[PDB]
Amino acid sequence: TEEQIAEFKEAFSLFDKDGDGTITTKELGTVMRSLGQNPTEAELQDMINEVDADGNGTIDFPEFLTMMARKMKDTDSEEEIREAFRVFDKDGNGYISAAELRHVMTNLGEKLTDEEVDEMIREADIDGDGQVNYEEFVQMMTA
Amino acid sequence: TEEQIAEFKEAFSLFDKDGDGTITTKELGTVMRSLGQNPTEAELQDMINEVDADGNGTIDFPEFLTMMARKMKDTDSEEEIREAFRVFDKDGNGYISAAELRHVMTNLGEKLTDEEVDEMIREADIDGDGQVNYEEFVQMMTA
Amino acid sequence: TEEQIAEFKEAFSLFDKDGDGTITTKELGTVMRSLGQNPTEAELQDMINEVDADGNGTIDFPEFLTMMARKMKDTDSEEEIREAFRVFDKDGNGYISAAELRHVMTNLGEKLTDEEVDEMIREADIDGDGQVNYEEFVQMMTA
Amino acid sequence: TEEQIAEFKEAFSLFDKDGDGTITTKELGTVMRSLGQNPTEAELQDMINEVDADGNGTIDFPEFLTMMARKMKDTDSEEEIREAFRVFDKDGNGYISAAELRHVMTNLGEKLTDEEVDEMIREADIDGDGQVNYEEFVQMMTA
Amino acid sequence: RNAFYRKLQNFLYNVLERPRGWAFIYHAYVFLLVFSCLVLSVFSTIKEYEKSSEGALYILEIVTIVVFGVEYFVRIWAAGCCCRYRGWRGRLKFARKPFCVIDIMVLIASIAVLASALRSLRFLQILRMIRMDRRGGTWKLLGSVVYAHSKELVTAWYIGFLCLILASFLVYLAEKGENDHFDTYADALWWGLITLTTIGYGDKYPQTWNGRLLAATFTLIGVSFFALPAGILGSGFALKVQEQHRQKHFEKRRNPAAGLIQSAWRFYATNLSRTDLHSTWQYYERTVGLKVSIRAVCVMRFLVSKRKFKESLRPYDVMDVIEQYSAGHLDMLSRIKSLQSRVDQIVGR
Amino acid sequence: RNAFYRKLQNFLYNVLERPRGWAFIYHAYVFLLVFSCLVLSVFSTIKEYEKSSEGALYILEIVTIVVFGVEYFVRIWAAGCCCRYRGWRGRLKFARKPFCVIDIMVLIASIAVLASALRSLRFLQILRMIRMDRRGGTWKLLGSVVYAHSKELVTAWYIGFLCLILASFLVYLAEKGENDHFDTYADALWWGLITLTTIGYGDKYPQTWNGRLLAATFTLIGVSFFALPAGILGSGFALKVQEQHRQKHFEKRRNPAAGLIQSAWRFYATNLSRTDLHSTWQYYERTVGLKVSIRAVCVMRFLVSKRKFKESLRPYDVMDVIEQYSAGHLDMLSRIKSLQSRVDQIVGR
Amino acid sequence: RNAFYRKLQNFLYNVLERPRGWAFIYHAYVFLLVFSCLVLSVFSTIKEYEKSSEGALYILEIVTIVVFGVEYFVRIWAAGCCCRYRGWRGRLKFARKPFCVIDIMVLIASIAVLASALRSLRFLQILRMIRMDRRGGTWKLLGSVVYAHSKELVTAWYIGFLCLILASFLVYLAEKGENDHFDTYADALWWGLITLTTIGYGDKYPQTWNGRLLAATFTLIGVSFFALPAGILGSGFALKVQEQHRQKHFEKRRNPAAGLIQSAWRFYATNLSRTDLHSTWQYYERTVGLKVSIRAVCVMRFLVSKRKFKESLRPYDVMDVIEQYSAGHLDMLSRIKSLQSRVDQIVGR
Amino acid sequence: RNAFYRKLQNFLYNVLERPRGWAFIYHAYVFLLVFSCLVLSVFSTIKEYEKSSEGALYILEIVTIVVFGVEYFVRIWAAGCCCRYRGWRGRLKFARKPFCVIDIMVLIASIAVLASALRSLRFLQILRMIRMDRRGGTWKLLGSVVYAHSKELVTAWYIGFLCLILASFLVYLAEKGENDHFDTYADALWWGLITLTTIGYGDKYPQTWNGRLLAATFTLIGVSFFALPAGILGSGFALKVQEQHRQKHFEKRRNPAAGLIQSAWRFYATNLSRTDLHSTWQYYERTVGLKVSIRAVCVMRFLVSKRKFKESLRPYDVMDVIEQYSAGHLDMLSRIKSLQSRVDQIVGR
Repeated sequence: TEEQIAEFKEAFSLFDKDGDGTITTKELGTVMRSLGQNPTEAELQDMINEVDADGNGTIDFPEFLTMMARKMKDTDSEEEIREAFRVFDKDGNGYISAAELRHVMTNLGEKLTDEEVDEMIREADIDGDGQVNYEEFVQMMTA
Repeated sequence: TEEQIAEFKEAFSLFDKDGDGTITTKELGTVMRSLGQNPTEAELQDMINEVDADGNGTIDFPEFLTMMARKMKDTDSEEEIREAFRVFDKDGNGYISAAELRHVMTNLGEKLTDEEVDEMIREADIDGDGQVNYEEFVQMMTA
Repeated sequence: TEEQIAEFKEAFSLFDKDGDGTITTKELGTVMRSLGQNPTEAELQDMINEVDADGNGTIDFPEFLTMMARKMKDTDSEEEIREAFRVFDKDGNGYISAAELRHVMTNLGEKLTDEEVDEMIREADIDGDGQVNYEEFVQMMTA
Repeated sequence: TEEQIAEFKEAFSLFDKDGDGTITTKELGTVMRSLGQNPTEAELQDMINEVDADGNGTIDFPEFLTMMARKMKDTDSEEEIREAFRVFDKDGNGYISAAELRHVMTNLGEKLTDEEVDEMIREADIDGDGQVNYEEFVQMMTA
Repeated sequence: RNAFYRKLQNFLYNVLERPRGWAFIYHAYVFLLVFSCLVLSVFSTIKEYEKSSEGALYILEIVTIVVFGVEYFVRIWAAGCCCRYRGWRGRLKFARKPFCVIDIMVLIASIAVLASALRSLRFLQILRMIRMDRRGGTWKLLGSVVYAHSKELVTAWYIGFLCLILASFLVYLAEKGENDHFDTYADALWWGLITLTTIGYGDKYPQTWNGRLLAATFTLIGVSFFALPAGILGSGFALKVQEQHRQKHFEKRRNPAAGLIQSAWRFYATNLSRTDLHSTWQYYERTVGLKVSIRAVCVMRFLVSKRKFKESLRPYDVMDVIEQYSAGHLDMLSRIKSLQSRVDQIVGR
Repeated sequence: RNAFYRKLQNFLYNVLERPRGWAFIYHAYVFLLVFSCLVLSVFSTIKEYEKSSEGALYILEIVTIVVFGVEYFVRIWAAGCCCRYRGWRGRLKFARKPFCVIDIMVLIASIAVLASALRSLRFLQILRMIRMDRRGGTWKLLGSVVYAHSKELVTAWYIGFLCLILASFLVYLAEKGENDHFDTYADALWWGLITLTTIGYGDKYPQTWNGRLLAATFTLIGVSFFALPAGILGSGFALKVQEQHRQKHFEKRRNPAAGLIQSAWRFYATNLSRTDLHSTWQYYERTVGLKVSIRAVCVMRFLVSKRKFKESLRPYDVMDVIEQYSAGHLDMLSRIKSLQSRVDQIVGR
Repeated sequence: RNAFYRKLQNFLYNVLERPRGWAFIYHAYVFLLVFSCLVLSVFSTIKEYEKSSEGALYILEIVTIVVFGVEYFVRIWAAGCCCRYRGWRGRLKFARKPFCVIDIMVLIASIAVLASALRSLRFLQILRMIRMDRRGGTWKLLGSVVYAHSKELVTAWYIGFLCLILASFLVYLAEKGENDHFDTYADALWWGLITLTTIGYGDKYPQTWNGRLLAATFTLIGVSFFALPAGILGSGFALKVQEQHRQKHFEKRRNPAAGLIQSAWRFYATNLSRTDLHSTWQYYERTVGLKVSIRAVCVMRFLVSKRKFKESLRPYDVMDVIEQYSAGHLDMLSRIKSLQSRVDQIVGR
Repeated sequence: RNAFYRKLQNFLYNVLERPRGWAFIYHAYVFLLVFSCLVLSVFSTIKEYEKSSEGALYILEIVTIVVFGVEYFVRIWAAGCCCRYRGWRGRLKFARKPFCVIDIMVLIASIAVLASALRSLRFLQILRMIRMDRRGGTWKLLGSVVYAHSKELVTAWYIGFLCLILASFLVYLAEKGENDHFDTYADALWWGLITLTTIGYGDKYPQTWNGRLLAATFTLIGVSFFALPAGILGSGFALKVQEQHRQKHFEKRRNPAAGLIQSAWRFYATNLSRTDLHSTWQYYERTVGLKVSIRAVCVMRFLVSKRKFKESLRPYDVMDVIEQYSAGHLDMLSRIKSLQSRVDQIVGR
């Protein structure tokens, strides 16, 4: 709809600082800083490789729209996320204890808090036993 | 018997410094220091992995009692100690000279003095020839 | 002809600074510096391994003449340059985009400017489509 | 003969500095220094492993005598020295140019001067062509 | 017992579909069942034993079709653990899966055979025998290692083929007269193919001195060139599973994996698919229009997470030491240059 | 000579039980003895040579049962070097060991045969032949490498089995009429199995042009797929013993081993099992209730020693460079960051 | 369409000459064509099927000679993409290439056969069959791996040869009397060669007890020593293509490659072969007789570039870690000594 | 031409003794000569071709004994390049070498045959055939790789032996009645041994349904277990020569080698074996009783040189990276501790 189109247009002009019809990497740096996190140069450049398609060095409005338009069903990330779960599927059966989810998720890399990881459990472990069958979660959301 | 139970209870209250019904890792550090040796943090943590069973971060009285209750016969350390002797069984026959025992034992890692290593020889080399058949020693004590 | 012989003789006396009938490695260093580039000692020594044949430590007039006398047809560098193109023949078909030539050539090692690399394209890509069949270029010049 | 026995006895008392009936490693250090070279501790210790047989830490008169008593024929160094020549037998035929002998010998490790390496050539290359058949030299002296 | 309901459905889907341990025992028993059906059908075509053959064939065929029927139906029932097959449309697309169509096909087909069709019976048994694979992984592994070793296999077969022609032709020339075995060049080629493969029937053996002398020289070359591809592919599988073992123990991609799930939940929690999402929303309004701002930057973070996961998804055994030592020493170069520069800044004071 | 008594008992237990060097010569001679008994018993069933067979069989059987008897009895006698078998109850539990029960069983059994039982004789000889292993290490190594390579072996046999069915069926169709060899599909399957394994009896060979043409195409595939598992398992054993060699030379677990014995004696000397223990007790009252204090901390030290020994018990060849380079470079990261921080503390002044 | 003209010429030269992908399908179809011609010519010599054989042979031979003719001619036409073959003299030297001479030879030859010559026909078909290689890479790879493993192959064949002589001689002695099979030592050698290679004709099998006993011992050694070179060469190809795979993924010679082309164009632009060259000439008159000065130093730069490229042209898998760790640690030695010296210069203040 | 005299003696000793290149062509021609003598002697025992056989045998035997005679004599003549064989006593000890005694033995022996002895002729030809080795390296390499893989070979043969007994026994039971092939257990064992080795004579094949069914199950196991040692030893030689190649390219022992020759000449020049030695003597009286002082310290230097050479004489491929990374990182530990200590000495100021 045009509402979300103009909504991403406002997101474009909020990303935009100097007003060159595109979003440079420095705008990405200063908006990530605007939330509190201080990223590295190569990080923002990698983000550009995620968004841009013509290879200019910035983020235009079409590529930003395309990045915001697609959902998990439009990603082909089923095998990707199942492999990522498999690396933390230690025994290889398909199950991990909820406390182990909290421990790993909240202490590895881009960690989160307890309410968020518990939300992951309540959304992944459907019947609610703490023993999560990751395939039900990835075939629910990712697909 | 209740005598050794209360004896380990006194050992529990001697390990205990603040009195929380358990033995923290810092109490382990300060009692090892109380003997003269200054251990590292990870060392005491590894000791916790040896003693504790529920995974709390301290040493309660039940786990301390269980650690003190079992003997070498209750360890399943026969193959373990035979392999450790095998690494110092250079020729592989089953024998090492008593002087080589002294040299290695008193100069490798957690070394001891001469009376102690000679006690090891008098307890390992049964007939007393200096040429120790390690299997007789491990099948005498470890079992 | 004797014109080019005396021309290389003047090049010999321009390489020559002290006048010992040969060209030392230091003369090479100071003439490379005379163009602006500051080379390393081992670099000039490697150049000596390229020119000299009797193994003295300098560059005499005969070896300098022989180095200047031979052309690409007198080098046996067909397979050499085809392999060097193959390492930048990523797909392995025999073609590279002209912009990729510019990017790599002008940003890898002993890089050049844009007019020079475009001259490489106009001389390598014969029909002028940007998609260079490197074998036509190496069988044109190198042979 | 007793002449060489007392001669090595004088060498023993010249090695000896404090007079304990043996030659310590420090005496080795100070006599190597007495010639100008300053060796390392581990070097002298390795020399002790060469000389001593009972494992004391010093060099007694019997072991020093035995080290001085044996000749190249009493060393079993035929294959050893032939392998050492083989590592510098680059082509593997059995021959090396005399100039290459000088270059390597006088610039590798415990290098010598020109008269000494030329003496090696005059003693190794029997007929005197510079192209040394190392096997004739090792079957002449080493055996 | 709806939780126990779903637990039993889970266990069924676990054993019936991708198995882990002792489930191979169930598959082994159905394997032996269908295999004994095959063997008995083979015994059926023999004239004498036909009576006992059919006398057990009817019964055991009913047993195995009942087993296949319940297996198929409970597989459809157990497909609930998978979300893509849930309810009418999901389970019916699961019925649209080609393998399951072949399965229900042979079920109804065999029942129709019971409702000169014996040749069709053995054909259907070969079909249901191939059915046991369910994956095609066998042909995939074979094609992988063949395509890898393609040039060496072609070399072995090509040079062996030339050795076959040459040896057989020379023998034919030397043994045309005093032997009725080699009457044409075709029979000679039959001899060559039978010996160089080390089969050795014995119908045609050289019975001269020229022929036996020539064969005695070309046999050590023939039998060595026609038995190369077996050894080549054998050592190929061995080396491949050996490096797959090594790479199986060195995953080391747990960090980008956790990052994948991390920013995946960041995206979902920031996605507008649900309104009750506030926990992660609050987690970003605390660590400080704004919705889509954090959303867009989070989608970028999830895309770099997905690509970083894709990169670290392929760590090898030799590529580990190679790439990490190139990286390690280049970082070391930055270390030594930073060392000299900073200690010169100590000298600069 | 009680020390010489125990020394001779030691030497007997060394050769009879786990051997090191030339003891395989003794075991070789008893191997040849029992094997020649087997061969002679085989010669016994032949009708003509029966006389000389039994004429040597009685005598040599008495020889080998005497040898087995003294071997068993002196093994019981030499079990003294092991502490678990010392005296009545220890040596009797050694007699309770299942292998020794089988041994005394066949001894008394053969004597009872001497006190239509010839079939039982050859059965007992096969039993005592299996007896020579004493370890089961053969089946253990075989099962290890088979279970490792299980999927590739299954692939080879499965695709070869399909090639067997297809080739044999086509041949049967093409060679039903003008050949009495292939009369049913079972005889055709016999032909397929005999050729694809490169046995080649020669009883059934194709005698047409369709059959020989089809076989000439499917033979290069059959004989290559039925001889894969031999080459696979062969290269499997080769690679396994090669990496076992590498890992045998890189033990490097001597440090935790000495630590194991160190704190093991620390525990025993601190344990209340003996009152004469004061040397190590004094060693801790010098380096400064207290008994159990040092005891408990020593038991913890022995447990971390045992677990550290367990960890360092498995250093590999590739895991050595991999783990030590990950560790080495991460330590290096701590080095470079400590470098910059401390030289900044030099800048901070 | 002169650009499209040259594009089509390019595509023809791509598929006809060195192929990349699906071009193997075209070569496969001409392979099957010439192979079916071979098979039909083989069927021609059979007396009965001669009629249908020739009835298809004439036609299909015309088809394949037309295909070979157009292939040859369009190959000459497509040689334009290569510069060495451009115009009369270039394309005629391409006609002077020996392989193309053999090709035009067999073309005109077969046409002359159409313009007792059947034996010449089959000979020509074997020739054109070898023609399919076009590279000689098969014999090159074979010779490479044979010369590498030469000593082990010689060991296997030599010890197997001695086992053949010994076993066959003993059998001959033990089986001269009561068997008409072994009548001389030559027939005994024939038996030995036929069994140790696991061919097993069945014409000569031992029919005694001495002979069968001796063969039963020497067979486990013979068949194991005569089937070694097959397994050796098999594992040889496997390991060779495995390390070629590893080295194929670790080229890392891109830097000297770009340097090669860089200074190559530096030389050409400085070379006096063209007068319009000023861009690079200006590039050096800006970054500041002089022509030959920059020329000579550039030729030296191109020679060091060529030699550096030659050095980095051979990076291995194990040589990478070995040489780069020797280099890495020696650089590290320079680092630690520079560390101590420079921090002593901080102490020296 | 005494220098040319010794040069020609050198070249003779080079080709006759340890060869490098094309000398294998000379040895090949004498190999073919003696081999054709063997083949002709084999043709001699055949009754018909005896005439032409002896007619070429006498002449060619004279040729090969003349060749062997001159080879032996010029080998004695060319032994001058070796110092251990120089003059009467040296060359006579060279004649005392056992191999040369065997050589002169067969020479004079054959001449004595010319001065029912035909069996002795063929025996002597087998002897002189073994003579071609001259090194025993074949048996040495074989024994090395067998002793390395001893346990796996024993496993394969042991389990295959049990499979042979079991399968043959079951077949014998199932095929005693309706077959004259299997009449005793010995003939059944002959069948088992002939099939499991994939020889397949065809004299005894199962002719029942129980027997063929049992054989059809145990054949896939027999033929796989009896063809394991061939593949095992094959891959063994392959891996061994592959690591020998790697270790051949990574000698890196040149430094202790030059040190060996360095201090070796230091010892000889300091040794009292010659009085003209002053150059190195002066080299030590310049770089400053004293004779033996420098002598003793030099002998110690030569002994540490010899032992250091012995240590560096064994650098491996995996031991290189392993030991040098342990060393590299431990040196690195000394580096980081020296770093912190010395920068603390900068803090200490």
